[PDB]
Amino acid sequence: GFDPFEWRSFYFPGMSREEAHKLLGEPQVSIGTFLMRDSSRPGEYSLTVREADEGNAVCHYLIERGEPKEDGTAAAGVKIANQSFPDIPALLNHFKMRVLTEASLLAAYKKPIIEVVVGTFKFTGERETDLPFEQGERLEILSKTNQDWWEARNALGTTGLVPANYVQIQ
Repeated sequence: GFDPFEWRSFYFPGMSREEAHKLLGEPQVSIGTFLMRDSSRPGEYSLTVREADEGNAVCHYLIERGEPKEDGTAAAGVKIANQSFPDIPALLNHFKMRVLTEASLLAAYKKPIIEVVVGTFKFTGERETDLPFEQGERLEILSKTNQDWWEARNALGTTGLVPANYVQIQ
């Protein structure tokens, strides 16, 4: 289960092919899990999908944006395969029931959690990549980026850097 209009949630700005291939290759990830990210073709997006456990395990799809209709009445269409779709919701829904190479879109990728912390001090942040949080607030750590700063996710799903020392591991 996934909602093809929350697609903006399964999009990971900044993640490379290789990153996604590594995240989706992990062995506890199930068939039909997928995410979206910047394609390495300038300007485009790609879909990365865990499609089998033996043989080729992860597939990558280029999604090509059309030009919008001059009219000014457009919304550029999106293309994957030879299959065109007036947008992304529709594209993503089509592949719930049809196969990509060996599988079908089933659940959106979430990074798994390696710590539950509760924050011991309000953090307001200094960089746009930081995650602000209140003293007492519960957060899921997903990655220990360096010694003093870790990647965290909050109840609403937003991610960024918190200071290790402003949080208390459970």
